[PDB]
Amino acid sequence: GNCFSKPR
Amino acid sequence: GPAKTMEEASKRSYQFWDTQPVPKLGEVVNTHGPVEPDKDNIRQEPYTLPQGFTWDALDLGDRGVLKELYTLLNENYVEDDDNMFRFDYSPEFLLWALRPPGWLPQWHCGVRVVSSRKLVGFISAIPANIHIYDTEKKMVEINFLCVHKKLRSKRVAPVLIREITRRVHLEGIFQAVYTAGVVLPKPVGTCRYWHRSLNPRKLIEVKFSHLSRNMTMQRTMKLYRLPETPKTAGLRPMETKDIPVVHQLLTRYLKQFHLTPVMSQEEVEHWFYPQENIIDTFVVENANGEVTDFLSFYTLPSTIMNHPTHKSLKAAYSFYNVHTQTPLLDLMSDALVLAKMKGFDVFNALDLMENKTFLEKLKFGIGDGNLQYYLYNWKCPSMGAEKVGLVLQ
Ligand SMILES: CC(C)(COP(=O)(O)OP(=O)(O)OC[C@H]1O[C@@H](n2cnc3c(N)ncnc32)[C@H](O)[C@@H]1OP(=O)(O)O)[C@@H](O)C(=O)NCCC(=O)NCCS
Ligand SMILES: *C(=O)CCCCCCCCCCCCC
Ligand SMILES: [Cl-]
Repeated sequence: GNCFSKPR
Repeated sequence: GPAKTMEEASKRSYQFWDTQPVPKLGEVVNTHGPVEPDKDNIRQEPYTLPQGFTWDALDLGDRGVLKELYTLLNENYVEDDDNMFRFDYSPEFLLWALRPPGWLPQWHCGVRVVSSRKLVGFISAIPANIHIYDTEKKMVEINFLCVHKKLRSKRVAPVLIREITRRVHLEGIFQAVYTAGVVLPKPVGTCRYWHRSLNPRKLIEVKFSHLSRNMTMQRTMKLYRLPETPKTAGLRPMETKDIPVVHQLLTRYLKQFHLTPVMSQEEVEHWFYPQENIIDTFVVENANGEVTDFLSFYTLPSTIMNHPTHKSLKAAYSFYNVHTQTPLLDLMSDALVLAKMKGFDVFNALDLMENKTFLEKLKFGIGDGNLQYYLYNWKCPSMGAEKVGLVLQ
């Protein structure tokens, strides 16, 4: 599946 | 427990993946080819599920079945590291991702509770021709592996993987490609997500992004402001007449990467023809009437969990961007403007293909999520992100 990223 | 880092991955044993035809996490891969030969006979019986659960192929043409799948994913699919956001794939998006040309109903592999018929598990495969270094192979792409929260840590996911493998083997296919936010044996490439704020006040309010201590909200607004309309001459939405040239441009552009899709003209139509709130494609038609570039991005919103006011985040995801006459930087700048125009809160892109040439310049910030790329039953050397030329959903 995809992965949910957010700004470091 | 899952491993998001290679450090935490090195200290883990993989009871399931050790049984599978993938390389071990430790080894360096020196060869090219299948891990094991194609199977001459395939198990005819579906794998056994824990008592009280049953397999059920999902006909996504049935609106109510599609809505059950929407709900399973909306409540149980992928979340960020801090359990603040969850993917919210729309029903129409799921139809796009799960019914490309060649899709098979048995490859929409559901798990249901026998008594209540509640959908509690899912995995999918779609066919795809994959170019990996010097080899072109018919493969499947695996996506949407999901186990209901009440059902986790009961080794249901290994059963889902084996059952879809079985159903794919029955069609004579023995390799697959897939991504994951966790480290598994063994990534062929590791990509990093980057994020370009479009509505930075909302992003900061919902804690998707954080205001730096050395920056005010007012400076953050100015830093991310964009023009009102794109700058590229002749940019316009893709139309039916552009399908052949978009196919041609994409095919030629992808040859420079080492992991890419090989799309028929019908697959180009499926993946790029614009569908509102699913997939946007814009072409550059020049002064001679010739299409020389295109940009595309898909729509993937997310649920903001446990928040009283803001309930959803609208995200655009960079898909494929092909430049032959327009600089890639101008192309992506116009993509940002178009996404902002369409109401998106953030524009996401990976560091694959040539994306590193524009990420810092267009004010993307690096994300906390890696996307690992994997191949099943194919040994080959790993590659840098810039040679990965494959985007899934
Ligand atoms: C990911 C998910 C399906 C795993 O199910 P689970 O019940 O927590 O884990 P299980 O008890 O069933 O079994 C774990 C096995 O599956 C593996 N596994 C865990 N997550 C995996 C993933 N995303 N992809 C492939 N294999 C995975 C584990 O590594 C382990 O195998 P191992 O012994 O070799 O290490 C489940 O947590 C889920 O639905 N998460 C939200 C959606 C999601 O993350 N989907 C996958 C995106 S790649
Ligand atoms: C994200 O949803 C991807 C999860 C991938 C799970 C493992 C898939 C392994 C390949 C199975 C199919 C093999 C067919 C030859
Ligand atoms: Cl279907």
